[PDB]
Amino acid sequence: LTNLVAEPFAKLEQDFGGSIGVYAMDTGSGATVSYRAEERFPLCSSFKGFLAAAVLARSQQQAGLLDTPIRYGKNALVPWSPISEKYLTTGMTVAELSAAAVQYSDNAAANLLLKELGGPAGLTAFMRSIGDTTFRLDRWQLELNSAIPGDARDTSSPRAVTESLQKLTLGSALAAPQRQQFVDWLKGNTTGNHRIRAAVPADWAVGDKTGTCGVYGTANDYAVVWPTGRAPIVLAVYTRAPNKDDKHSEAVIAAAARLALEGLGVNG
Ligand SMILES: *C(=O)[C@@H](NC(=O)/C(=N/OC)c1csc(N)n1)[C@@H]1N=C(C(=O)O)C(=C)CS1
Repeated sequence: LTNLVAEPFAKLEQDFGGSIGVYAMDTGSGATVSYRAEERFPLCSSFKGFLAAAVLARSQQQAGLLDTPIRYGKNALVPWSPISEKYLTTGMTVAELSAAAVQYSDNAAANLLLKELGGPAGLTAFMRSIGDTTFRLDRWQLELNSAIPGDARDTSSPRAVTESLQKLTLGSALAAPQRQQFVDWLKGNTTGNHRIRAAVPADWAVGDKTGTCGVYGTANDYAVVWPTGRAPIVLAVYTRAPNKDDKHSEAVIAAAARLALEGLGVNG
């Protein structure tokens, strides 16, 4: 049931000038679309979705975790921290930091939460606990975005991303209240309008998390999509390119998502 219908991913990545990795699963039938799906691609900021899931998982044990106030100094602010910079003088709750990391890709919020979780190894440990043996986070922001060709640090594969996203949003990896909170955060993301969402009709529900490393044409998006009247689709689209100064392309991500949905026979 893999790649029942051929789609021109190769032409698309050749036009882009790099490599595109796609996994998409129709959770009703089990049909999948897979292109470079087991290759490693830099996570960039897309690790933050899993980070928020790991926070939610911990909150199942720690009742009051999500409402815990977190105060931070100016030294915690790193570039691209649009929410946390507005609450520097007040602090934010763990839940607010999680929402900011997911929905605005706030970099300082993610670093604060990563520290709370025991760093990159703690997030990696959470991913191992749900059966993901591919994911690895190795560094903190912003160093984790270096996207060096051939470097496995701070990478995963499109397939592992999609499988883990499925477990967390639709499967049993989170308890039901935490699962719906994770879905709600992803649905509220503001940074993905030109990526997977651009391939998804407006009348379908979608949640996603983006990543943009800033170098090596490296950017990504993963999403759960609820077409009306059929089972949800889970998919991941990751890109990279050989030269440091190669630009990423949102349009290539949207185009690859379109091809994935077409390959699954989902009418858009
Ligand atoms: C996650 O990917 C974060 N990306 C960045 O901080 C960088 N963006 O470059 C445009 C970066 C870090 S080091 C370097 N040379 N560049 C945040 N995530 C989002 C997203 O989710 O796409 C952004 C678009 C920018 S900030």
